[PDB]
Amino acid sequence: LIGKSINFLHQVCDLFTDLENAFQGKIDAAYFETSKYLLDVLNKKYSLLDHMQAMRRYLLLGQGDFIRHLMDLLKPELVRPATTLYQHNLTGILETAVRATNAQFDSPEILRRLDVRLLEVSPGDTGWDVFSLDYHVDGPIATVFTRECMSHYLRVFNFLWRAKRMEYILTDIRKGHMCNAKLLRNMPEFSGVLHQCHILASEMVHFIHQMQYYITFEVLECSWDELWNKVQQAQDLDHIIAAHEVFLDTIISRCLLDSDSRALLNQLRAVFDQIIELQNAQDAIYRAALEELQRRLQFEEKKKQREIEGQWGVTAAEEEEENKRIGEFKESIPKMCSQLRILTHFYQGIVQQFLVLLTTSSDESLRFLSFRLDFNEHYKAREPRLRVSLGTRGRRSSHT
Amino acid sequence: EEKELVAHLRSIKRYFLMDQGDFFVHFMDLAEEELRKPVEDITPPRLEALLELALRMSTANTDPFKDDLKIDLMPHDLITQLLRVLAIETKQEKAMAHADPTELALSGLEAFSFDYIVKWPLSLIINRKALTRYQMLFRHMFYCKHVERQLCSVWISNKTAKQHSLHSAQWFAGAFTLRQRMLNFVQNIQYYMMFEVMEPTWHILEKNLKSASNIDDVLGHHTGFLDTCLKDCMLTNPELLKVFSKLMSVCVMFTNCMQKFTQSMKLDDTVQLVSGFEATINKFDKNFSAHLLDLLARLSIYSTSDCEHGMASVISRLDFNGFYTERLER
Amino acid sequence: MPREIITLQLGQCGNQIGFEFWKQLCAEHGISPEGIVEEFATEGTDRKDVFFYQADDEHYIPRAVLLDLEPRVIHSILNSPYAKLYNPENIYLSEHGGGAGNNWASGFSQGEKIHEDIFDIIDREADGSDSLEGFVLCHSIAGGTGSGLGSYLLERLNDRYPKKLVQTYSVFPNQDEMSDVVVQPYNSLLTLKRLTQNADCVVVLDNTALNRIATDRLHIQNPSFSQINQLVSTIMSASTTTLRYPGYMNNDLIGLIASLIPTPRLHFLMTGYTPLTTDQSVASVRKTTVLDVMRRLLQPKNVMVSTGRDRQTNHCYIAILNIIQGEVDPTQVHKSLQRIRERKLANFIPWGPASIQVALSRKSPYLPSAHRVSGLMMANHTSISSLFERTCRQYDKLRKREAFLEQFRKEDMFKDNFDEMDTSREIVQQLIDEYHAATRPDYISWGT
Amino acid sequence: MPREIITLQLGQCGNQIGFEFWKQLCAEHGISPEGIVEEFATEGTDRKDVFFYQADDEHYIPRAVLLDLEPRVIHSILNSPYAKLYNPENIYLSEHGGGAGNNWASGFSQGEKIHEDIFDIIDREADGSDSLEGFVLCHSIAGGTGSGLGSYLLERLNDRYPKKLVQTYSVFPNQDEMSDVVVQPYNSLLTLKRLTQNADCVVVLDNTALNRIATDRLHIQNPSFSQINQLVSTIMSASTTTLRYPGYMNNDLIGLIASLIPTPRLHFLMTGYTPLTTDQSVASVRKTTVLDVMRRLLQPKNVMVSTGRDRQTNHCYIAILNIIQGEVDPTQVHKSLQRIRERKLANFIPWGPASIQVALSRKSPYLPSAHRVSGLMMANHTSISSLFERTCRQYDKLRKREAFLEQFRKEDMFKDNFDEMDTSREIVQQLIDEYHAATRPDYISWGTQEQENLYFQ
Repeated sequence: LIGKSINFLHQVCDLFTDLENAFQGKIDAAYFETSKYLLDVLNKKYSLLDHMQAMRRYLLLGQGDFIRHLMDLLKPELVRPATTLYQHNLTGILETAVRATNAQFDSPEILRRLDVRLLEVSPGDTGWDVFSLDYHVDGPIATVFTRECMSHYLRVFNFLWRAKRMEYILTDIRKGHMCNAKLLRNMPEFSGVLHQCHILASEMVHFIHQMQYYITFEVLECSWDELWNKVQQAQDLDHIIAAHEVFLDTIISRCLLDSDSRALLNQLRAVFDQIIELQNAQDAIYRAALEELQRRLQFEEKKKQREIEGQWGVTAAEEEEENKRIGEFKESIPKMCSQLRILTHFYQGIVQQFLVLLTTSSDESLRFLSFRLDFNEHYKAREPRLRVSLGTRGRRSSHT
Repeated sequence: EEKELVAHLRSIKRYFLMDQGDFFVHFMDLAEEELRKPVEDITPPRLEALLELALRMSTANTDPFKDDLKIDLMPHDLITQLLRVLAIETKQEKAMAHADPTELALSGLEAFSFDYIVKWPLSLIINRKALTRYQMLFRHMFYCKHVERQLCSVWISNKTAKQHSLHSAQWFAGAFTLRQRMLNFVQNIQYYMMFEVMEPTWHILEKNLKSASNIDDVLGHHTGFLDTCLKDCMLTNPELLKVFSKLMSVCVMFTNCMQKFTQSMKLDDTVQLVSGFEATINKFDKNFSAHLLDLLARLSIYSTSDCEHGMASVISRLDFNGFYTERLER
Repeated sequence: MPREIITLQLGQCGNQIGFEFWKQLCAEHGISPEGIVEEFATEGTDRKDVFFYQADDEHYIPRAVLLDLEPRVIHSILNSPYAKLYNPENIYLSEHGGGAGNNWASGFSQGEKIHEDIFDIIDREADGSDSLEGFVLCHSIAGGTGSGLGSYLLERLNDRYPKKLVQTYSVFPNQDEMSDVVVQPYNSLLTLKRLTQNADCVVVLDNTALNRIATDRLHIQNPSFSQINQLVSTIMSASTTTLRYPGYMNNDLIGLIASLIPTPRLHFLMTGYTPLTTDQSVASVRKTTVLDVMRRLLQPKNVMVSTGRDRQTNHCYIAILNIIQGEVDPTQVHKSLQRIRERKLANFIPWGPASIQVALSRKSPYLPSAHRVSGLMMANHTSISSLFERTCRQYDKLRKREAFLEQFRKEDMFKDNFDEMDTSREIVQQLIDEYHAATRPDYISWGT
Repeated sequence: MPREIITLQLGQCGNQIGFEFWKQLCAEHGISPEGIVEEFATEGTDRKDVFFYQADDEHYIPRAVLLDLEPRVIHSILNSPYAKLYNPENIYLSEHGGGAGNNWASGFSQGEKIHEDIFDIIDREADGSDSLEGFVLCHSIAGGTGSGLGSYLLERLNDRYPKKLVQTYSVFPNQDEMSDVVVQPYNSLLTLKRLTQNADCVVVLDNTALNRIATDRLHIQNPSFSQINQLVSTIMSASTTTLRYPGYMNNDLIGLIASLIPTPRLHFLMTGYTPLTTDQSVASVRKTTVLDVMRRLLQPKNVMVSTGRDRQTNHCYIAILNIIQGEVDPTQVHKSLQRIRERKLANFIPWGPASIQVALSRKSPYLPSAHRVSGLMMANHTSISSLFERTCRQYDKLRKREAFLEQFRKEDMFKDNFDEMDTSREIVQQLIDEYHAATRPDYISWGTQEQENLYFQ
């Protein structure tokens, strides 16, 4: 162990009576001292704790304001086909969100390591499928933040970013619907379409935001804090490496980024995709409702203005066209409401099945995702697994 | 020091030996709602959470090993749990370990017991047999407290009868007396558990742990402590424990009948329903009194054999008005 | 959760007694007069929620309601150290400030006028209580305000929690002394009526008995009204200890009174305490023995109920529970039982199961015990009927004379007649008769 | 980019409440009263950009517009330590200093008179925001100026930012204190109207519950209006903490209100907080148990919202967003919401997935918390309409009696008729119907005139 620690420092940072024991304790003491010195050298030369803090802030979503701002800025961009995304442009958007959020207050050495990575852009891909945070690990810190650990951190970052992007898309849809209700107050027949869009977007936002909360806090943030504490408590470089690897594996498993949670990750991704579909449908419905409301408001304003000018407020041809437009708007509003209800029901079914899988998942973060997705027990009413998991295990351990 | 034997023993006394009587009262008050459910519908984890919350809100929080103390919901009733504990030292231990949980729907209040997590080397002393005996004693005392709580519930329902005219409350009088007899039985069982079982067993455990000379001596002292706690909680005598469990069940049925009769009297055919409920409560009270009288008779025999004035004082505590003395003699 | 007790304070005397009771409960639970838990109260084994409610996440407020028909007492409470103990919404002061004029009926009418405030207080205390058992009303029976308002409070507690047990420590007026309050016998009857109808167990606190205990046991030659109120608070504490100090048994008020109250009508309890000491007499830690405790508790001079020495009637306890704390020798207990039997110092009920429940608890570090070993007895004893029967007879004697009714005729409840006084006297007589029956095997048929 | 929130300060009382809210937000984010980040405020983990905008790389300026018809409060703000936090160009004070005379219509006319300055401030704050979420209107419902000006600000924010979320902190009047403002019900009705029609989320803070808590818990015989208003501001802050304190979820105002506002019309939210403690009661560390906490939370004396007993609507939760402040584990918040569901403290829509969203955020190290554990619930519950419906009915009762209308008749909005009061009552009725619809599967059609006409028959 001593020689291994020395090699890591170099490359990365009674004898007459009982000969067998006379040097054993001395060898062990020298080993301990050498390993501690190697770990201290690795820390001082490779800024292992600073790299771990950068990983926590970016790849573990510890800089929650930064992740929020990135997702909010990406929502109008990430809805576009990824084939139109420029990696330089995505990095610039990330930098702009940093400058617009508390991420600007991070140290330049940390902020320079937090970046936007664009995956290979395919047609039809959204930003949620290709956006990830990354954390570059090198030198002695790369012994703790191994390529596997860095891949797990990037997986958690991308998952949280996609979920937050979908949440913010649905929140923008619902915000548009709610705000336009004030505009559409003069078009009450269209108000219901906006409300349906708001409801569907609210369900999708709730699902995506609960998944993101579980991944970023219960898995990513907690595992990052555990990694940092273990590294600060590490006695040798190998102990730091093992503790960071275990932390990264725990984060991957609870964020569903490990190999064993791959089915859970796929189900969560399908839930996120259905949430994004619901968000997009709600945004389209709300856009149509707001356009109809604006046309009705403009028509009413023109009528009032012509009446004030002493002209016949609307011509019989213009009045018939206005009545036809209002009729078509009212007939589309029940149709928009039905479409939004269908989208909401599909999304809710997918979310319920994802929550059931999460509640049955071995990862605790997935059970917390299920509990958040069913905080009012809507999914728990729909997914039996969320009701059973908390009830079933506590009864068995009380019988011994 | 390393295995915190004294801290574990104090935690076990607070939780498993019911030395922290306020903790057990709080836990049963919290868990009573769950205990009203059928045993199959009772969530053991909810009773465990209520136990841990009573422990943290009571002086059991002062035990440094209290966080190693866990709540265990016994799969069997107090009589069956006691019989299993009595079988532990017998060749029937394997049969009682494999014994199916007692089909009698134990209330969560009556099924509630503590377990204690012992680290090595103290796990040599707090063996599985000692933990099982502590769990049996805990379950027995918890069942007594459940019966007390049921009698108290009947009493609360009967308090409204004081506003009714004597003539209108007459049919409640039998139910009120049955509830009173059930409450007296449950309270005397609790008094036994508290002043003859819990406090003496905790003091014996602490003294034996203080007098241990070696880890095998510590194991012997812990086993003696557990056996004393089981014996004084009536868990070592299967006939006494069976009689106590039957008496508590009859008391609970009497209390429910009395509560129904007092509710009808408060509402007041209602008088006829109240009188029928009172008669049923009186019959349950009779059965409970019979089992209590058999227990008292056995206690009297034991006090008479050894000339132990202490046991006569215990009997005088349990039978201060002599109600159970004549029934035991009968 | 603890079995919370709501304290109803009626009139000047009742409010003083309630304030001293809440002070004593706070001292036993280590609650400051401001509602803050004292640093010395490290024994978290006490049930503070029994006597205090949480007003907010940090402030514990005593469950006390201050009700008066005269503003002087309410202002004195709000000017007392306990001003922050009581919920300000639980303080009802009559705008007219005229009091009840020492008229029970006027006090009752004022209670009716303050009904809303009192029941709001009771509901607020119940909602602040996780497992509210019921209300305990502390009042004096000799005045006008404390009696009528106390009966009103008892009625409203019965109305709001009709399925919950209500135990009361109801101090009945002394019937052998000529009260300067000519309507006191009516007031005493109304208080005994309310204890009979709305309480499940009534501990009778005879101010004559309090004075006797102060003289013979506390060595107080002239017990002050404050000392009488503190004796009444001590009696209430002893009767409520099983509700306020949770243990293995008797953890709820209904559980406590169930063993004591065989029938709903035979709910008149007598109390006894030993050793009884005045606050000034803390100096001498008397080595009180179990025999001395039991004898003084059974002695009418030390009993907080003044029963006459009837030589013809074997007055008896329906049930007694003694919680004894401290060093007790089994041989001393045996000698005590021998001496008690030889002297026949206690008669027990013949008609039902009764026993001494024993819960072992640590003592409060915050409450100084004047005795190395102390014990409280709560008992239902037929000798309390002698107080209630005498109060009823005095009530009938006053009502038949229309004595002091002119002060009551000022209030609407008594403007046309005094029928409420006669009904109160009849209820107190029925309570006395039922309590006396509970000493006899025929208590099963009492009230038939 | 962060979701910026524009603060609209209306009238004397509303502007004072807004100023104190901005002071509290600055303290929680470590912003000095002048808008400069303190040298000690090195923990850049707070989201100042939610409620404040940066004027330069170092100076954070509140996105606040101060509008009053009486100069006293605006001058007191400009004479306060927070004078430099607000843009001086965003402070409109009526030269006459006379206020609105406790007339809602006068307050609305004053808002119309200060329309240009307020909307210029809001537009300037929005343009400095890369992804502005919306405007937050701070006003009082009891006065004259703050209610009308607040309604005007809400209307103009809805008109200008039709795709942006609008959250409101709407202070409901204290019902236990006799208000000297006899026309307060008209102001309250107009404010509830504007929150229902032009806000996307309204956290209702009923001053009556604050007064009840002050009486029972603070031992205050006569709770002043100021203490109730400060409790209401604390409740609004706790409900908005997840927007103002970024975390894993609900880190933006649009994200915060999306989970809280199920339908665009059913945007009337009720709040609950536990444990509630007064700042003064820090002295006694109560060993509160989980059972005691849960029991106190269900007590109306400890709930920071006084919801009326609506007898007509089977109120249910439309949507719930939980803003948790302090050390909060998202899994613990989720378990808490789950436990709330088990107790059925909120009924959710049956036609789609709905839940209490839980965001875990770190607490500010600079703000001492009097409570070891605190939590805010924001919920949209139709029973909150009972406060707004009652305010509307009282407004109609005053207008039909022309009570205190002489102050309103001075303003053009009420010179000829009281149509603004009737429109406020109609908007509150539509809000009630939509909130009732949001309890129903038909919430997809909530706020459509056919449902308002079907719930009013």
